[PDB]
Amino acid sequence: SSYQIAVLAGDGIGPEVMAEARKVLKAVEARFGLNIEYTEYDVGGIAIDNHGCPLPEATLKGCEAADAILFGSVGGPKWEKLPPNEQPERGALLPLRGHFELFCNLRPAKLHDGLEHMSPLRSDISARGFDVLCVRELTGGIYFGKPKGRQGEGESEEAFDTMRYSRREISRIARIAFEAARGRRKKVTSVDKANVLACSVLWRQVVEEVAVDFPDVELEHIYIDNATMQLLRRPDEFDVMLCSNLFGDILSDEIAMLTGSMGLLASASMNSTGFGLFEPAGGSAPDIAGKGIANPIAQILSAALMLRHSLKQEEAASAIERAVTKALNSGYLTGELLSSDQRHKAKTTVQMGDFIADAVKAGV
Amino acid sequence: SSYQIAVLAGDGIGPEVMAEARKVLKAVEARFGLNIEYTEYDVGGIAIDNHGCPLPEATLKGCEAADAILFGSVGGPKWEKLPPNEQPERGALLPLRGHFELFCNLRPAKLHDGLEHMSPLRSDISARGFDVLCVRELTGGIYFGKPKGRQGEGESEEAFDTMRYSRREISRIARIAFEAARGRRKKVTSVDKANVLACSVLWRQVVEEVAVDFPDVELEHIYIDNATMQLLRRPDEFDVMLCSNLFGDILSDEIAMLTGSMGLLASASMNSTGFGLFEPAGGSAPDIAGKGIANPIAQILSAALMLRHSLKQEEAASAIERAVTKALNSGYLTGELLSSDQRHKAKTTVQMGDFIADAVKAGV
Ligand SMILES: CC(C)[C@H](C(=O)O)[C@@H](O)C(=O)O
Ligand SMILES: CC(C)[C@H](C(=O)O)[C@@H](O)C(=O)O
Ligand SMILES: [Mg+2]
Ligand SMILES: [Mg+2]
Repeated sequence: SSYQIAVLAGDGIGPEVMAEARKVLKAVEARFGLNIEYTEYDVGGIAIDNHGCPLPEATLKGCEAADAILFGSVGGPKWEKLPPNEQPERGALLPLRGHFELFCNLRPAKLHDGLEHMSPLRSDISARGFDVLCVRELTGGIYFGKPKGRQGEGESEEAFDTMRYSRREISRIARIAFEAARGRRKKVTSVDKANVLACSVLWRQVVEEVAVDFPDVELEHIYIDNATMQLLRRPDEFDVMLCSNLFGDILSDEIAMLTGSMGLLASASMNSTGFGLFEPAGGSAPDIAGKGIANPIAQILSAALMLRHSLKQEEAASAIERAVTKALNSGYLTGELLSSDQRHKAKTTVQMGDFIADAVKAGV
Repeated sequence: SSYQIAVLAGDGIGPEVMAEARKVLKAVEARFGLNIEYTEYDVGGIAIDNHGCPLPEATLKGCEAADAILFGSVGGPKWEKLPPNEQPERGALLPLRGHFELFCNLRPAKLHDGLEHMSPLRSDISARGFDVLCVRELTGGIYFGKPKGRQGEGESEEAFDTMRYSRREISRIARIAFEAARGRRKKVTSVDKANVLACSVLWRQVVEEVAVDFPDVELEHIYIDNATMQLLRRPDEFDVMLCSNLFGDILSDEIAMLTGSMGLLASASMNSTGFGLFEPAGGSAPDIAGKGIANPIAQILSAALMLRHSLKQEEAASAIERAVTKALNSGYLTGELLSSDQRHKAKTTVQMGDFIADAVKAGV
C-alpha cells in the first residue's frame, strides 16, 4: 500500500533542494501511480534550535515508522562552536546509521558529458571520463568501535578510538561491492591499509574470500594512500571501490571532487532489509541557502535512489534519472555547473526542479 | 668530527638513485670540507633475501651507530605475497621509525616551474602553483597503538587497531608544524576527523593549545575527507598541513601526486635529538630498476635534507638544492618529467647525478 517517507531536510540548502526533490517525486507519483506519504522531521541544526539536540526522539521514531529517510544536509556556522558530541552533522548522521544498521553506503560518482571543464582534473584526464562507485562500510570500523574516549590528564592525557571489523561485517559490504561491479565493469578495487592495520589484514583476507562467489569480477587491492594518488591520475581505471568506514569517507569525497560537479551526486545508505537514508553527497552549503541558486539535482537523485533501493520502484527511479539527464543536456544547469563565460545562463533551484518534474510528467 | 651515515638503499631503484645521491654528497663533502663516512646495510627485500627479514639486527645496529639514515626504497613483487608482518616496506620502515622515535615526518611538495603540465591538475589550477609541506606524526596514532590484532574465529572473527594519541605527542608534532609555518607562509592547516574520533578531538584541542605560542601563524582545521577535496581544487591555499599518522599518510601521497613530479620529492623523518631517516617520497618502482631511467632527484634531495636536519650542514644542503634547481632549468630532466613531445631529451639517472654533482662542484 502507501509507502511512508521520513523527510529530514536539515539545514542550509537542505530545505530548498528538498522542495525540488519532493516536486520531482510528485511527478513520478502521478506517472507510475505510486502512493507515497511523507512526514517532515527536524534534524541537525534546526533540531538543535527547535528541540535541543540534533536527532530528537520524535525524529528517530518518525524514521522507525518509515520505509526510507529522504535526508537533506546538516550543519552550519551557527552550531560549529558546539562540543563534538552536540554538533549537528555527526549528531544526526551517525546515530541514524547506527540505529538503522545502515551498513552499506553507496556514492556513485561520474564525470558528466559536457561538464569535464568543471573537473579539477587536467583536461586530457577529464576527457577520458570516469564512473566510480564507492561502496563504503558505514556502521563499523573506527566510527563505532569501542573503546572510544579519553583517560588521564595533562601531558599524559590520551584519547583513543578502536578500528574493529568482524568477518561478517567485511563480507556483507564486500558482497554489495561485488554485486554492484557485476552490473557495471566487473572490477572491485578494495582499499585498505593492510600493510599497517590488523583490521585491514582481515579486510583484505575476507574480501578475497567473498570473491570466490564472483569469478566474473576482477578483484584488486590498493592502499588508501596510493588510492588517493591513483584516483587523481587515472580515475577511468576504477569501477567499484570497496572501503572501510574511514577509508571510504576519505575516498568518496576525493572522487566526488574529481567530478567537479558535486551538486549532481547522491548517495544511499542501506540496511540489509531495504530501509535506507538517501542524501546528497555535498553539504548544507549555508553560504548559499535561501537564494534559489543551490543545485537540487543531488537531492532529486537522492529521491531516485530512495525509489530504487527502498521502495522497489525502479521505473520511477530511472525516470527521475532521465529527467536529470535531460536537464543537463537541454541547457538547464545551475550556476556552479557553468564556466564564467556561461554563468548568465544559470537556472535557479526552482527552475531546475520545475524542468525535471516536467520532464518526468512528459514521459522522459 | 666525522659524521657517520647508515645507507639503506633497499630494493628496485633504491640502489641506482642512491648512487647518485652519494655522488652529489661527495661533491658537497669536497666543497664544504665535510667529513662523512658511510656504511651500507641491507634493508627491505634485499635484506629478506640476504638475512631472512626486512630489518636485520646488524642493520638496526648500524643505524644506532649513525648520525642519520639515508634510506632509498623498499618493496617489490618478489616479496608481495609474504604475510603482512614479514613484508619488506612495513617491516623496514615502521620498526625504524619506532625504534628511533622518529615522530616527525616532513614531506615538502611543490609544483615546480616548468613542470605544471605534468601535474594531474586542471591547467588553470596547476598554473597557480603550490607549495605544501605535510607535517605528519609518525610514531603514534593507529600505527603503533595497542591493542592491535585479532580474536575469534569464523564469522565472528574480529580484528582491531587502536588509534591513540596523548597531549604530549600531539603538542610536539604541532610545534614542528607551527615552527615550519613561521618560516613559510604562516599558515597551519590541522587535518583530523574531530567530528567522529575521540583521538581527533584531542588532536584539535591540543593543536589549539600549541597555537598560543604562535600568534603570528594562522591556524585552521579541516576534516581529512574535506581536505582531500580542497587540496585538489585549491592547493595554492595551503601552507603547512599538520596530520596524524594515518591522515598524513593519506594526504602526503595525494599532495605528492598533485605535483605530477614525485621523482622530485624527498622526505625527512626526525626524532627530537636530530637523528633522522631521509628517503624519497616515491616507491621502489621495480618496473624501472637497472635501466638508468629512474629520477635520482628525490634521493639527492633526501641527502640534502639529511645534511640540513641531522648533520646541521645548511650550506651543503642548500647547495644540493640549488644544483637540482639548476638541472631542472638547464634541460636536465629524466624521462618521466617530460611530455611525449619532449621525451627524447630524457637524461639518464647517471647523467642527472653527474650534472647535479658538477653543479655543486662549480659553486652553484
Ligand atoms: C559528518 C561526518 C560524521 C560524515 C562521516 O564522516 O561519515 C560525513 O563526512 C559523511 O561523509 O557523511
Ligand atoms: C609502507 C607504509 C607502512 C608507509 C606508511 O604507511 O607510513 C608508507 O605508505 C609511507 O608513506 O612511508
Ligand atoms: Mg565524509
Ligand atoms: Mg604512505
